[PDB]
Amino acid sequence: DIVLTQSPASLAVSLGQPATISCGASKSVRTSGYSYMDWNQQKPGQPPRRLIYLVSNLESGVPARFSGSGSGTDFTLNIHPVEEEDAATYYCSHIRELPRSSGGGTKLEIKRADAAPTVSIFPPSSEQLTSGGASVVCFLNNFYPKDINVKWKIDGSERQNGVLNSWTDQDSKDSTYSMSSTLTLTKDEYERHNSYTCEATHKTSTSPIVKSFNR
Amino acid sequence: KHPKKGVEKY
Amino acid sequence: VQLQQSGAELVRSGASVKLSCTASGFNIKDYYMYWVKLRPEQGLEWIGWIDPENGDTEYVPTFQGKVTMTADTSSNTAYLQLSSLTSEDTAVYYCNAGVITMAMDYWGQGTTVTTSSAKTTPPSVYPLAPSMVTLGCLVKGYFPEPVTVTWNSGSLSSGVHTFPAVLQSDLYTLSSSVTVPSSTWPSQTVTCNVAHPASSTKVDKKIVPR
Ligand code: NA
Ligand code: NA
Repeated sequence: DIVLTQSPASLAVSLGQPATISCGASKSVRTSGYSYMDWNQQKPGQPPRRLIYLVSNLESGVPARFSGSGSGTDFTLNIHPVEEEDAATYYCSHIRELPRSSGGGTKLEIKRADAAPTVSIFPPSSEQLTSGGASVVCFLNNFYPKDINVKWKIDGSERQNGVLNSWTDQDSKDSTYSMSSTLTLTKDEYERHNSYTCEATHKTSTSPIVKSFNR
Repeated sequence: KHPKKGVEKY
Repeated sequence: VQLQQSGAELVRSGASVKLSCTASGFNIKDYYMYWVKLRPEQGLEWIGWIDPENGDTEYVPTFQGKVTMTADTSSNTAYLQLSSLTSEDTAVYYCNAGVITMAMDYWGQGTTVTTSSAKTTPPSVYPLAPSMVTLGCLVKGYFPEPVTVTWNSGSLSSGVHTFPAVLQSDLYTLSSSVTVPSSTWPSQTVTCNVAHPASSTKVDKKIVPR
C-alpha cells in the first residue's frame, strides 16, 4: 500500500493569516491519465467532508480561499485568509491504487488572544450523597489556549486519584476551549473533609484560578 | 475512454 | 440532500451487526457508496465500496472476510455488515456517496459501534447549583454511550458547554454547563433534559437553589 505522509501534525494560525499543509506519496499518485488525490476536513464532531478532488478541483460548497496543488509524489492544500470555521483535521487521501490510503491528519487550531477560564466549583448534590458516591465538579470554560493544568486540593493537600478531566474541541465560533474536572470520592471520605479547591494553572495569570467551598 | 474502477462513473 | 446512517450500536464480542445508510434527494446507483472507519484518536481507515448498479463490491485486504457490503436500490439504502466482532471494531463508521464523473459528494453522519460484553445501565442525573451565572447537571454511571443533554428542551443552547463522556468504573460519566444571566435564574426555571435512547430513559431535572 501507499504510505501518505502528512506534514505537519499540528498547525495553529490567526484569523486572516495564510495556512498550508503538505502530503507526500511513497509512490506517484498519477495513473494512466489524471491523478486521484483528495483532501478532506473533519470539523469537530462532524462527518468528514471532501474539499478537493483530483489534486485541484474544488468540491461544491468550499470557499474560493481553499486551493490544493501538486503532482506525482508532492501535494499541498492552501488556505488564505483563515477563518474560525476552518478549525478541523485535514486528511490527504489517495485513490490511485487500491487499497486507497490516508494521511495521518493535520490538526488546525485557530490562534487567538489569550483568555482565562471562567471557573466554577460544584459540591456533590444531596441526591448523590444519599446513594454513597460524591462527586465534586469543577467547570473551566472559555479559555485559550488548550494547555491548562488543573489541580485538586482537599483541606490543603493535593489530591490525585479520582480525578477525571474532559476537554471540548476548539469552538468554531468563539475559538475558545472548555474543560470539566471531576473529583469523585466516597460519602465517608467526603464527610471526613472540609475544604475543596479546584486550581487552574494556565498561561494567563501566573498563579492559579482557584474556585472553592467549605463542607 | 474508460472510468477508473471504483473511482469514477460516466 | 442527506445520507442518514442508523443509530449507535452496542454488541457483544463475537456477534455481528448491520449498519444502514439511507439516501434522500439522490439515488445510490449514481454513486459508489464507500465505508470508512474512524477509531477514536486515530486515523481514517478505508474499508472499500459497493457499486449499487451491478452490486460490485471491493473490500480492502484488511477487511476481507470481516465485512459485507450490500445495497437496496429499491429503498435507496446501503448496508455494511460486520461479522465476528472484536474490541478492534469499536469505532465510528461513515458511508460516503462519492463519484468522480466523466463530481458531487455526500457523507452520512456516521454510526458509532461499541464492542462490549457489558450491560445497558441507565444514567443517574445530578443537579449542579452554585451579571451571569453557571448551572449544570451531572450524568453519571450510564452505559452504553450516547446520552444527550439539551437545556429547556432546546430553547437554551447559547452558552451551553457539554463534554465528551469519560469511561471509568466500566460506565460513562459526563456533564453539561450552561451560563445564563443571573436575572433569568432562578426567576425563570432552568431545566436540563437527558436522553438515553439505549435504556429508553428521558430525564427532566430542575436546577433549584440549594
Ligand atoms: Na452519465
Ligand atoms: Na481507524
